[PDB]
Amino acid sequence: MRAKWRKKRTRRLKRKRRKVRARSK
Amino acid sequence: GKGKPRGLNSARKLRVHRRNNRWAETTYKKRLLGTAFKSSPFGGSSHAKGIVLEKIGIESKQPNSAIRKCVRVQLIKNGKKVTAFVPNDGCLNFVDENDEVLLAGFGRKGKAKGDIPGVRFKVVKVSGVSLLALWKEKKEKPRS
Amino acid sequence: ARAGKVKSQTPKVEKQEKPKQPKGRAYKRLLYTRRFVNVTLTNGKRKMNPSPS
Amino acid sequence: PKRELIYKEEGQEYAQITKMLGNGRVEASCFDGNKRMAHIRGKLRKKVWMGQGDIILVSLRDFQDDQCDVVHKYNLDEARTLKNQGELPENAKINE
Amino acid sequence: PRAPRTYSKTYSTPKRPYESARLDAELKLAGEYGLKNKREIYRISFQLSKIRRAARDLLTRDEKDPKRLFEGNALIRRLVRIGVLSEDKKKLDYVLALKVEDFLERRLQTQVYKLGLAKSVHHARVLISQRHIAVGKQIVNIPSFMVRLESEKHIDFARTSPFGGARPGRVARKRAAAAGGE
Amino acid sequence: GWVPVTKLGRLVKAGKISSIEEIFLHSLPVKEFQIIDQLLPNLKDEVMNIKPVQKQTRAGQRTRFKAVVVVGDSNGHVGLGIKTAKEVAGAIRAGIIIAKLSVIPIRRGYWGTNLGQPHSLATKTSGKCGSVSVRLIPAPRGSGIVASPAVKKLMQLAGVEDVYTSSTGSTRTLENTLKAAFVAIGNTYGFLTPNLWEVQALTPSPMDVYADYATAS
RNA sequence: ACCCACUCGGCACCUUACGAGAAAUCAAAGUCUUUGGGUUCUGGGGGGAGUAUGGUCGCAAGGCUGAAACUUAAAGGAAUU
RNA sequence: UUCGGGUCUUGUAAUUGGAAUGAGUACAAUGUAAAUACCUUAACGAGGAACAACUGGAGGGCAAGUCUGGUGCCAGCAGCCG
Ligand SMILES: [Mg+2]
Ligand SMILES: [Mg+2]
Ligand SMILES: [Mg+2]
Ligand SMILES: [Mg+2]
Ligand SMILES: [Mg+2]
Ligand SMILES: [Mg+2]
Ligand SMILES: [Mg+2]
Repeated sequence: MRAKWRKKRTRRLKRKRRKVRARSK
Repeated sequence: GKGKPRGLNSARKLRVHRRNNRWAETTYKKRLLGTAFKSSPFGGSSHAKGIVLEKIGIESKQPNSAIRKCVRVQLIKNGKKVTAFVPNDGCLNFVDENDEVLLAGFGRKGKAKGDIPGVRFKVVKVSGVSLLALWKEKKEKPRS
Repeated sequence: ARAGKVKSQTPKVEKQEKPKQPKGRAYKRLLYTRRFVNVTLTNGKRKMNPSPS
Repeated sequence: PKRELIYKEEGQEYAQITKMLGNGRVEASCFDGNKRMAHIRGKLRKKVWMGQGDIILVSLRDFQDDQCDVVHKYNLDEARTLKNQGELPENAKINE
Repeated sequence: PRAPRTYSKTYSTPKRPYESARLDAELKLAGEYGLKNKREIYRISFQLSKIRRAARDLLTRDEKDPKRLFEGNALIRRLVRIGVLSEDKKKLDYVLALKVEDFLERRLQTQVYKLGLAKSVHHARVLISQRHIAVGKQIVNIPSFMVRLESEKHIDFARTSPFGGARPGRVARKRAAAAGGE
Repeated sequence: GWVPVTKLGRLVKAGKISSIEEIFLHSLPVKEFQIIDQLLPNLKDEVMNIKPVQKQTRAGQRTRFKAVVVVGDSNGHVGLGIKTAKEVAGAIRAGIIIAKLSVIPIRRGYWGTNLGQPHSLATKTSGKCGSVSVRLIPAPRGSGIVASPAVKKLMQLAGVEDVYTSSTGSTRTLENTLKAAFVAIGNTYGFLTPNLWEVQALTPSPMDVYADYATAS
């Protein structure tokens, strides 16, 4: 996997995580 | 040149900088964070006694192939569960379920030995008597 | 049982009752004699434990 | 030139492959009652290739029962022969 | 809470265990002087090293400087007394050139051998252990005793034991007894 | 026997050059190994190691054996020879010859007070080859060679009695280390020390005094 | 405006290194085991991970800061046939 | 001239021989507050089966075997490479 793609994936994951956190709040 | 300050009154900078750098040295970090006490199944100790849950054969890593004969132990001091390798050819049939066992480290300072994956500990003594002694037939296992 | 099979298999051969080695200073003396006094059968590269075959 | 069929000994069992797991592991439905996580032991990683619903001679691990060794493999004819001899409960169907 | 007793480790192991040449040398040395262990050799080496440390330190200080003049001189004197340095070499510079052989060639072992009384080193050692051999009418049990040069004139058998003329004892006596009523 | 190419060799054969000292002085190129033999009769040859050295071909791989040889007496003369051949014995032999050809002088000296007969090196000398830097330091009498066994052997051959070492870099690649050591040893001459300040004669070379004895006519 | 010669400052380049360097190469990447002109920042095997967490700055995307458990005998660099 | 005496030195044999001894025991006398033990000693106390040295290793690193059986990618070993 390209590093850039990995980074992108991570970012995507983090968005979801953020959303989850917001929901929890 | 040279990245460091040199001046006769620098001292403090040299000290603080050195301190900062020290944290990249893994052993030092371990010592200072105290990961030997907080993490690690042995509480920063050379040996630990545990009670045998079950006997588990573990398949070795590559180039090699052989079922290794390890034991799932729960330590007395904290209650943490660990895998422990039982050395020598017989020896696995000296252990049995619900038996008190003395475990040492493997000899890699926390790291796994050889080809046995996820195993960090030896078995030294079963029910108060040395495994080696049993193996050589110098003493007998005094039941459980 | 999977475990400890090889040992079980092996023929129980007993140790030969030998003349005892002279332990201590005597042993050292013996060693010295074997090596630097006698200098017995030297190939150039001087061997310690040669195979009998 | 022909090969021979070898019967099970004490500590051994007739098994059938249920599914292909991976990493050199096979889920084996043993003709005993238990469906075990049969780890392929060294010798059969090399050349003796597995199928999908094939008959395998499994060596049972004495101390741990859910994990077991795989020793020998049989084709279809061999399986049929075994069935005839009454070694297997009759459901061994190999035609792939 | 009583005042602590001082110990000192008197030998030092080699920094590299299986240096083959070194090992062979050690073995040779042992053979020469009937040494029970490599430990004895190590002890000697340690002793030598201590001396060397002193000497080097002294050298590092200016010559004709008090400390050097004193301590170094004392060391030299000691060496001469023990008989390791020769009268030609009362120098402090020569102290560095000593080497292990000179200490081993000064044990109550080797000395005993070299004055007669023995027939080989092993025999001498045995005699020493066996409470034969006295220095100044004092029975010495110790093989590695370091003969003090002026006392080297006095090494003889004991007034006790046979060899130096007393009651035969043990085996000879038994034999005599056997002979007696037969 | 021997028949010499090169003038120097011829001279040596004649007996017009008595010692290698002259050669050293006039930096004359020794190109026949027999000269060395003639002039230094007492050379001990130490083989340091033999290692496989491989080349990939379309069919298999060509393996050759690298022989590393140190040569010397105990009077300030050392040679170092590296040779690769397919036969091992042959390689060794060639290496020996190479070492002989190389042979260099050493500036043996005292640590402090020139009591009698030099034991150490005269100066702190370094040699660098590859990554390996071998620092050699003048040691006090009766401290021995303090070196990695390879270097130690070389030192022994040279005739240095007492020396400290500080080998740094990847010393495990032994050949490089050896080379570095050799370089360091060489460096001992070529250091301008206050006991060498004063200007001397500049003698005519043995290649010029006996020019007529040179060349076969 | 050219032409020649010199001269400071600049963007570079060419050939040699007697110096460096693991080498590719480098007039600095030189004046370093013959080690010290002055200084700021950064790294200490590979993964886990620029992740978890806590700050803080952003409307948001994100940024700056930044672990450990555990895992592993290599990941890498320059050159070679 | 073929030996060989072996005049001189060495190692090896369940060959064999007188010597020496403390490890033990133990009268005593020391020691000691009283005792132990030491140091000193009358008496017993060495010949291989005893009065028996173990602990780890023998691919490399690293001293030491490509000896003999067994095992056959299993049992296991291996700090690392294996
Ligand atoms: Mg007596
Ligand atoms: Mg890291
Ligand atoms: Mg590359
Ligand atoms: Mg043993
Ligand atoms: Mg072993
Ligand atoms: Mg063995
Ligand atoms: Mg070896």
